[PDB]
Amino acid sequence: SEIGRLNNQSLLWGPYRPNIYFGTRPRIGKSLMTGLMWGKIESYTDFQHTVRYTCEQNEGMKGYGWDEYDPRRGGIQSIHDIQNGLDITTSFVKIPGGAHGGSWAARIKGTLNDDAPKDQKTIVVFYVSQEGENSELEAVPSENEFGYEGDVILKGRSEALGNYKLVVTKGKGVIPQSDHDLSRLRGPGQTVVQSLTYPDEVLWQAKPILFQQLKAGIDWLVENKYDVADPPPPWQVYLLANKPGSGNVHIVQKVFEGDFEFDILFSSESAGKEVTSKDLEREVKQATEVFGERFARVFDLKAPFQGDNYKKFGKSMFSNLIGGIGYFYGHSLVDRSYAPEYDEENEGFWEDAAEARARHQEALEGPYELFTSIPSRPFFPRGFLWDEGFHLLPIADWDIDLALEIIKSWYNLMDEDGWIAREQILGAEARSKVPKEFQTQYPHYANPPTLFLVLDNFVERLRKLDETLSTASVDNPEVGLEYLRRLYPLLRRQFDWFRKTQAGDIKSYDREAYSTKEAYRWRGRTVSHCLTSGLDDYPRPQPPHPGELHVDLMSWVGVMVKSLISIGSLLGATEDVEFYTKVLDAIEHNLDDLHWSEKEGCYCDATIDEFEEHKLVCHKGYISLFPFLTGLLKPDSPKLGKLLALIGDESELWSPYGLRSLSKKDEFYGTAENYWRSPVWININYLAIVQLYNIATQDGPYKETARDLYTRLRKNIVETVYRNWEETGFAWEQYNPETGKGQRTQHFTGWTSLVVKIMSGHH
Ligand SMILES: OC[C@@H]1[C@@H](O)[C@H](O)[C@@H](O)CN1CCCCCCNc1cc(-c2cccnn2)cc(C2CC2)c1
Repeated sequence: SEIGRLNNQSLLWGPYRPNIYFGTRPRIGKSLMTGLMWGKIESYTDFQHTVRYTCEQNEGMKGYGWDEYDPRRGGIQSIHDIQNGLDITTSFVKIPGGAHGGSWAARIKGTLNDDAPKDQKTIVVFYVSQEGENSELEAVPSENEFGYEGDVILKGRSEALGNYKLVVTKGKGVIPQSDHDLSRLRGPGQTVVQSLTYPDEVLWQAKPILFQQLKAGIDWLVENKYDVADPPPPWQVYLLANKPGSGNVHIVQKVFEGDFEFDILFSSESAGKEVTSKDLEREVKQATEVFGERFARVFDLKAPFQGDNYKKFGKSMFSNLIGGIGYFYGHSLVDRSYAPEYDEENEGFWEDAAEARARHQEALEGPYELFTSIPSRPFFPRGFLWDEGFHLLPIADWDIDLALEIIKSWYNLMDEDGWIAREQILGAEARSKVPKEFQTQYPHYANPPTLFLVLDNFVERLRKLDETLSTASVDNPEVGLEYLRRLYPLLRRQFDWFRKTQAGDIKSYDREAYSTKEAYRWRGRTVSHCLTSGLDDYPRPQPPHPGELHVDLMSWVGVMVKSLISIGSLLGATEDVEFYTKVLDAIEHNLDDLHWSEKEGCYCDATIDEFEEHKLVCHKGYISLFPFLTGLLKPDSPKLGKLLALIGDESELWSPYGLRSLSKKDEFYGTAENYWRSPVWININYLAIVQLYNIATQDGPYKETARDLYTRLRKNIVETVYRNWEETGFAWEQYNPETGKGQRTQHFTGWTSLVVKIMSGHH
């Protein structure tokens, strides 16, 4: 409880809006939020096209991301904007104190690059909103006639934050001056503030709100006879009339000519004295020092990646992953019809389920909150369930208490049945980035339970103030156990939910196997896809069939039982632990009985024939390796040995750039959208690397084969992601096994960041 409050207080504030370039919000649904906008202005019509706010990635943006980051302390982001001729730095720092989650400060620095006109005009906006019924926020008016010569102070209060002040400092840089007539009514040019109110639920719509203000300014020009015969300069046409006051929205606008910088200082009143700029500079310097010392300990890169080039790389991949952390809040779109069509018990079920979907019974429910890292700032900045399992593996190394918060956050979404939606789209802001057709979540749709892998890591660590807090759940064995005590029932709920909702059919067919009980089938497959497995278009039995069994799914259930054995034990859930043991033992047998192909030398999914018999359907690739990847096979297993041969075999899976998702010998290799049908994916390569190492560091017949494969695969995977990063500045979603090129999505940090841990080794 004491550790709990110290964690809460520690993690409350951050730049938890990874969907925008730079903004802040605390981990409270309805509260104070800030966000940055900037754009060059060269004409009367360009600013609407140049202005930056929500993250994107196109030819106008060289790249962006976190150089250093730690959600407890803060960090530094670099933004390389080609369109706007600007290299921007955003430094953010947290200053503990008081009773309301502390203070914070940020510095916004813009440096024109060599290509930009030295006299560029850049509009900068700091947009501040506050949601809540009994809360207040007011801009203190300036002394000067038409705007502010120096600092802008907002005073506010709420129940969550108590009293606070938020200051936007004068900053440094040339502020352009207009000789136009308009300057008699609008000033020659200066910082301005508009203070406004809108219904709370739209405050997130910062760009439209700003533009509506800009447009009203222009309408006033037109009305008041400022015209094309003699027009004010663009930057002055686009500078709002100063109108500070009280409201739930405050727009702070500046125009700078040339290079600029300014500070934002949030001062919690319950803390000591207020935050100054000199405080900002010191806390930033200190944060870097600490970041440096922790990285070197937690991620000590081993040969042959000990060099500085690899260090910078690891720092980038890590900082982007942990820097993705957001806080999301709002309603989600869910079909709670539980239409019987979703049971998928008939042949041709996909058409039935489509019919049900076409009823559109989904409705908004919640609100929910989620504190999570994310795969992709520009393209999908939101929680994905099996992704988060991988994200937290390096995060847990860094700060186990952080990882546990995020696990806890995820589990608090689970409904009464044991279901967590695979994709968390929370609130109208998150929804804006997502077509309607893809918002709806389905209570029968699972996703791999990869969060158990993180739990497994914590368990091993448990058995063997920002520095202290990071590791309080391991350094106090009782803290750890209580966490496990409270989560355990939800883990069990999820286990049972898998076995209720994703059950395969043994008893109803000509099917023999050691267990009558253990068989699984992912719900939600279409003719070409199986989105729930995580391996979108990996080839599965055709056509899809209520008789299908999926070897990956059963392996995940294996992962789950094993975790439950260890957690069950620690809590002395004797009766539970006996039941799990029997489940484990049956999965071990049934994987062989239902999924092993002796003819093919690997595991395979299964269906039933035109003639009602169990047929194996083998497509050599990631799926085929699943019992090995999930840690389920004995190190002396002949089956394992056969998979090692498949893994190392260049004509099948082994490319110079890592393991191919699908074999070059498979008929579906490089077909269709070719998503999981040949490319190299880091998440699955990471599981391979870890399992190879496990076998390499243990007595057995495959020790030396495993050592060789581990050595090379680690090399191949790290070097592929490193070369791509070096060339392009990006982590990529997947890598081309023929060319080694990164392809699909950039800014995928994202499980590609697992490469930090691969380099650091010592599993
Ligand atoms: O990592 C999560 C999952 C994993 O769980 C799965 O295992 C894995 O199979 C797929 N990934 C990703 C699945 C995300 C589906 C939604 C993406 N929609 C989207 C794509 C792009 C885009 C632009 C350019 C190039 N390509 N794409 C742009 C937008 C826009 C805001 C405008 C949205």
